[PDB]
Amino acid sequence: CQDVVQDVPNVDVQMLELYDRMSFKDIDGGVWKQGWNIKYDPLKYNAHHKLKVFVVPHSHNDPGWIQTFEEYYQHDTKHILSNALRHLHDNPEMKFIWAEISYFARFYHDLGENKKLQMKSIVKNGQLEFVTGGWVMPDEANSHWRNVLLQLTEGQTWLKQFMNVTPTASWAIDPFGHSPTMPYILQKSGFKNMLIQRTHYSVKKELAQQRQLEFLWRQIWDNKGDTALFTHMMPFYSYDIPHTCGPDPKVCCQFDFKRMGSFGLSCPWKVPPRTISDQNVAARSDLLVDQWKKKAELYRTNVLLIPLGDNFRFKQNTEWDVQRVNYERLFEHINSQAHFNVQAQFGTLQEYFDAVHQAERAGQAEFPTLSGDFFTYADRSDNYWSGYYTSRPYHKRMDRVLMHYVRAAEMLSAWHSWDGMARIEERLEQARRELSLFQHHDGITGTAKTHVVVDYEQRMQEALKACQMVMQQSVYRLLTKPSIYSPDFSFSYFTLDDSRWPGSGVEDSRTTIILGEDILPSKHVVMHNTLPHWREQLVDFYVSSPFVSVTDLANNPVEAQVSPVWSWHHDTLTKTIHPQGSTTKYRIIFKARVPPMGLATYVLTISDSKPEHTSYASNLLLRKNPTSLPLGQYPEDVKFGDPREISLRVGNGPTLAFSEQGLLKSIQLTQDSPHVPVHFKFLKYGVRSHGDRSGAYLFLPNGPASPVELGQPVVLVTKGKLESSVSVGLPSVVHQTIMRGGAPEIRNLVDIGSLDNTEIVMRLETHIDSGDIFYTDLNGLQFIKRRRLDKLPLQANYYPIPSGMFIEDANTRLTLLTGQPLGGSSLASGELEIMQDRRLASDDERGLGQGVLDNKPVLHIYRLVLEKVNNCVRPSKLHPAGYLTSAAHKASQSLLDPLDKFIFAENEWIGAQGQFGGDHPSAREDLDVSVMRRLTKSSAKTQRVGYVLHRTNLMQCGTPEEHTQKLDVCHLLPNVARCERTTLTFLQNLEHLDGMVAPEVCPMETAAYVSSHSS
Ligand SMILES: *[C@@H]1O[C@@H](CO)[C@@H](O)[C@H](O)[C@H]1NC(C)=O
Ligand SMILES: OC[C@H]1O[C@H](O)[C@@H](O)[C@@H](O)[C@@H]1O
Ligand SMILES: [Zn+2]
Repeated sequence: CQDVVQDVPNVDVQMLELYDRMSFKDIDGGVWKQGWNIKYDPLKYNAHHKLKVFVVPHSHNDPGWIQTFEEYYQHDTKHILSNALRHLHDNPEMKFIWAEISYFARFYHDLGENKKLQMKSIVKNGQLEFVTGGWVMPDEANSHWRNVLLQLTEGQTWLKQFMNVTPTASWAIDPFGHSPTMPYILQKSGFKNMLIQRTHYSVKKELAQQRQLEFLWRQIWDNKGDTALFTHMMPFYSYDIPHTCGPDPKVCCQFDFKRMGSFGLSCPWKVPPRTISDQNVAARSDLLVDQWKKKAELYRTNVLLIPLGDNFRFKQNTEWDVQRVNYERLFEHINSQAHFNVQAQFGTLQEYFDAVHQAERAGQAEFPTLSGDFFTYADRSDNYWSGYYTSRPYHKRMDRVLMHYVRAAEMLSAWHSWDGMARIEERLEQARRELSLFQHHDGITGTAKTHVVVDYEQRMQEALKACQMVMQQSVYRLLTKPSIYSPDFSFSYFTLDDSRWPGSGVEDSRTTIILGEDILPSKHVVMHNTLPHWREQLVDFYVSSPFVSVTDLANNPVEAQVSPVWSWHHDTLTKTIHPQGSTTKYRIIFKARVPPMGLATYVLTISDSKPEHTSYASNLLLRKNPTSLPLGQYPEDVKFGDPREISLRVGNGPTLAFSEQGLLKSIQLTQDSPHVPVHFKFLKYGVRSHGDRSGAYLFLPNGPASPVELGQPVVLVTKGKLESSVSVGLPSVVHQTIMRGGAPEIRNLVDIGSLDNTEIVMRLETHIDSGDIFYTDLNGLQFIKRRRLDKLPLQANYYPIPSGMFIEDANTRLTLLTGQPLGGSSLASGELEIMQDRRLASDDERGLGQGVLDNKPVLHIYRLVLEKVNNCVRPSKLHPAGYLTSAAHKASQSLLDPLDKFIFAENEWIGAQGQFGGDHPSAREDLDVSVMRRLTKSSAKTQRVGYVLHRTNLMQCGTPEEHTQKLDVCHLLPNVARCERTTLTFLQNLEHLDGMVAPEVCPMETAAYVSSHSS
């Protein structure tokens, strides 16, 4: 294994380093507004050294944006693909590249058999070429790496089966900034080349000047370079035709032949395209070749890429003809005029890359190495695209919930082969596709139109239901005596119980377990643990009585705590936000202990009076002017008091102090230790009253945030043996700090209401001496060092927080982990902040044509980890990466992959078993089984099960490692006949494994394995 901590990679371009040196001045560069007047030596190309030009036709198709997926498919995309089929069929020299497999599968599935055969033939012969081949072209900021892999696999699996092809070149022209998570996954999935477009205009200018637009992109911790993927960054402002032939869009627009009038398009530079004829071809070629040669100066080989397309292009018949015919006239003249020393043709992306590497292999060019990311994107001036890190946060949170449900459903059902009647494969495919779709750069980003957002939500809700069905059928099968097991595959044996989605105050969706001495004395519940190690976690259920005790299936008592069910109401009468307690239901909380990748059964039993092993939380309502809060049968009376500072300690854990406003003030790690100042504060950003307005994409604050005026909020304190909390009703936020004896859990019920042109931020203020340094993660995969740059505006210092962020000094670290992607920063030494929601009245001129006014209540969840780090082995000052501690990593897992909870849905579960997976290896804490998926249907003689194994890297801080078992995924299922290492998509075998044993992977590495079994 490479050491990912101690060796700083030597790269030609390191993006943090580059950022620190670059000036970012937005000067008018001339016709190339953000560059300079490119000059070239006309003698550079000659008879023995021509410029080879590849014109690559394309059509950018959004799986939802202004219209829904189905709306665009009917109105645009089906016609684009129908016309691509006809035109490439009829014109053997024409070429086309296709990215979005969601649309292609939809199209192909509907084709008659004759047309399917024509399609396969134009793919086989190289005319139509798939680039990337993911279900979508995903967002790279907010997306979890697990979902990037999911959508990639979904599209490429379809492509393999039906098209007999696996793309090795990637095309990402529209995501708003770019992540190194992409080459990480792609290089581990057989890719050899990738292309990106949306990077900061200053970065384009800088890399162009050094001819560093093509580079070997390696991971920030990769000293050796085996992660490297050849990357082509496009140089200009857009992927559109005007910004792809060369530096001058006034000229380039004249070679978009769709802009002459009849298609209702034109050139904003006031010079139209003209039909090419024998009388203008020479002057037209003069102009075009001059653009090409200027573009070529920015790169190192004699092979030039010329994208030809735009959004939903190549729709009409006549469009194909007008582009093709005019370009071919230009090619015939240009190629036959020796003095140009050019050979131009239509090409695909792979053709371009193949030729580039041929040039490379002939000693013609050597490429620079690079590490780092390409956030935060600005396309012009101070217009930084940090708004979409937060936009539509409800759906961002939903993404993470569905992420886990898909994993849990695939894992739980993978243990068995299923009859076709069970419709397991069907339900899983549906869920994978809907989650995959949401990865689109207008999905999770929250940059789609309101009705499109609703469509994504509906699609995700159906996916959730599908996952629930598969999960509960799987639990019933895994925990029932086989000779008793009697499935009705449409029946609900268990209902899922999710405490945090949609969340208390968002939706009353949770069922109460209804017990009574005259109705039902007891209820079986089951916990699932998708993680490959033994796990304890507190779990809660609603019950119709506070007199309930908990046992395991050996009938051993389990210590439990009962608390009231509190809901917060903005009372329009009193104008306060205050809690009401249920008089008919209660929360029972207990510690579940569940095997690695396994299940554990418990029983909740009613009694007449207080059970021996159940305790009751005290409650304290802090408020001037209190009124009574009756709690039905709850055995302990609510106390009242004037607002005051409070202090709480659960277990042996930290002691937390709170202000009289109910907000964290300090954390004391142990009995003796200092009360370390850690203050939560809620603030608000506004919008500019003139100049550019914030929208779904852009964050353009009118200065630093101002404190939310809190008034005298109502604070509710609940104190229990197992769990305590402080909740406070703030304007727009019910803020909750929960304690269970380790790092606190934070929950925000965020309802921005009708507060227009407001962004709500949650800030942490400490005295940690972090200076201008902070760390944020990329796609839940890695943590990257950020440096606050005061030479950049506030919105430029905002970064994606897809899963976590931290600050540290020599001695102390504060880490905030999230259960949802949001935007955030550290705008001053000792601070962390993260945006909660934003409501914007105006459009920000990127095509959406609307503000963001469709906010809905969302339960944000976090863990807050204060640690001493003076004993930790950290990377040197010059290393671009950071690493979590064991505790911070476990905290992230608790948010993203909690125990799943199942309530048995009938009165009696006949043949119930107590446990599943007690013999599963409990693997080292840094290792995860990210994916377990059965890859064959029941009729396959040889069964195959695919596993994705990921190892993170945790800091060595002097905690001795616990004894753990080697995890060999190929022996998790019986009767193994083969173990293969594969690409991460499972589509290519890379290594036949001796002894049928799957090795564990190295820190920061990800491997895939497929075990084969005799049926
Ligand atoms: C898939 O493509 C090829 C491998 O590159 C052929 O070897 C193989 O026959 C093909 N499968 C077909 C054409 O059905
Ligand atoms: O301007 C932002 C915008 O870029 C492109 O035009 C699109 O195709 C969209 O997906 C995206 O939202
Ligand atoms: Zn797009």
